[PDB]
Amino acid sequence: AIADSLRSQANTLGQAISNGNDALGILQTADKAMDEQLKILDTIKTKA
Amino acid sequence: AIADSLRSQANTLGQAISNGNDALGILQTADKAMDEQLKILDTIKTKA
Repeated sequence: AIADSLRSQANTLGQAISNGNDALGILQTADKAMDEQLKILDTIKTKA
Repeated sequence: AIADSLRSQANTLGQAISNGNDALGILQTADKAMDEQLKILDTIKTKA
């Protein structure tokens, strides 16, 4: 029983790592996207 | 955040330099144009 609980928990954590990596990918994409908007706003202010 | 604020300030100042140079050109043009009016007025007084 203990070994089965530990196996279930180990599999759950091995999947949680992948969930975390997916969240990392999404957030990195979002930030690297925001970078260009920052540069564009800088350009707008310079033109003004 | 600070890096972007300072980049915005650097770009704004770099454009302000060009605005100042344009103002300098305009004022120099106006003054060197007034010079001939001064000489003409001198000539008019001499003829009177």
